[PDB]
Amino acid sequence: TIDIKSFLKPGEKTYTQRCRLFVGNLPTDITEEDFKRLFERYGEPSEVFINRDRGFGFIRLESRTLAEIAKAELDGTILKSRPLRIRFATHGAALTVKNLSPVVSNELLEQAFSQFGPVEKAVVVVDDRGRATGKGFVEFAAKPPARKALERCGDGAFLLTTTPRPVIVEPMEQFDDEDGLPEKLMQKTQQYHKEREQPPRFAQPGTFEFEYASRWKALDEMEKQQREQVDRNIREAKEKLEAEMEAARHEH
Amino acid sequence: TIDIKSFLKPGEKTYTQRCRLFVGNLPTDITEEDFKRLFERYGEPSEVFINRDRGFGFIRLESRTLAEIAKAELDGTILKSRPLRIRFATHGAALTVKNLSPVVSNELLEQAFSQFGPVEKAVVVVDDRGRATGKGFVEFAAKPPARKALERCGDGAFLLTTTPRPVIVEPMEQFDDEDGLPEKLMQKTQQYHKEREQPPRFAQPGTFEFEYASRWKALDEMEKQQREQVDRNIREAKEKLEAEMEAARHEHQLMLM
Repeated sequence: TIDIKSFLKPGEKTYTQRCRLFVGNLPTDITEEDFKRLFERYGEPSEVFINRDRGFGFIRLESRTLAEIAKAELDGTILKSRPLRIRFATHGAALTVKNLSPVVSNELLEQAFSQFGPVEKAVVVVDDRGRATGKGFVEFAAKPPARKALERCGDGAFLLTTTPRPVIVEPMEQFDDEDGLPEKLMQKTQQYHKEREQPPRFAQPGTFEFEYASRWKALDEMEKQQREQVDRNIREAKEKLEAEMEAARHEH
Repeated sequence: TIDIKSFLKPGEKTYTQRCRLFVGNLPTDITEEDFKRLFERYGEPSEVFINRDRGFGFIRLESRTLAEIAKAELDGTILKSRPLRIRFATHGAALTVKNLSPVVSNELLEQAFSQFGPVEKAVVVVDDRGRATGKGFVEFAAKPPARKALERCGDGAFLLTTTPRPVIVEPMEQFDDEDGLPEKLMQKTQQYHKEREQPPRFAQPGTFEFEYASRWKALDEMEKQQREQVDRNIREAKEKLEAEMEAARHEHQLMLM
């Protein structure tokens, strides 16, 4: 048994879109007041929406952790004989930013993206040593500023620094690193059954499997070599352009 | 104010490396009992390590959520006039797995990797549609089983399915999507200052800035074209290998009498 208050993370803004909890399998008689009542224990709600005919509703909570608690506690709970379906409503307004200068901080990224509309969170992604990857993410309070940000940065050249290095803005690709692929959600097809016939094993040298797997390892090596060759060519091209343009900087 | 118990997520293993906290700036007089005492409120710890001379230690809590709570509550707390530094311990035994068949589940990936040693968690990564990406991760309880898995899968061909599609095992690249790049950790060099001179803005068509930024957009387009050319080379090579291996399957089978 334990008590806490304010499960907010340092630097986490309140009532973010990450705290948007979709609610499914609600009774048809559901009122907006009864819907709010269900989540009473998770503090003051926000962005309450209910589709009475469809039996689903959008709610939002103070922090990501309260939304995870509400989901953990309430998912499967029985309301008017039906088990509730509780999940998160996927961040439409999320963006992945690339081609960031190493001097761009979380603060500068937020400052820049705020030109498009209100920013919930902006993060410059760092590696294990704590050095900038050149990638970051920007989450807006609403979808119209994120679309504005996406469209304007795609057509025009958005610069964060003095050097005209344009920022690459793409929608954030949503991936689940928690639930993944459970056996219960996986269909037991005749292909599943044929592929799982042979257990996990090391391919034995000399065998047909080993020969095929050696060829696949060699193909993976060629892919790695070619991809590294592309990374190298991109660097040679950037070094030969910035050596021409800094000279051409004296044309007009 | 709110009450809960067992902040464990569905299918989350207890006391994993994801529950491990690094604790720094501890008093030199710190005893192992006093260290445990500090975290009393977060339930029973499994794993307690303290380096008294260096003023740091490790503690492992039951769930990821309890470790987040302990960190949120205790980071910066004053002990014998010094503020405590509490951070998640970087996972020392996490691996990224690639070239997974679409029929590989979290359970099969765990089952497979457990051959190398105890697995804390194994996840088959899925997209927004809930379809397999072909990528996954495996976190071991300790570094020796992770190294064994890395070495053995690199030299040999580890297969998870009937079809001899080998699994690609690499150390998991550690990236922080929470703290990122704070201004306080960023050095205020001449270059930082020179780069921050001009504010964020749209490059105006016709200008020198726009011409340079258009050339950078064209370089990003060359990267896309080259990477698509690699994808094409790989499809052609895979088609070639498959034909050759159907012929080699017949050869292998016909050798046996």
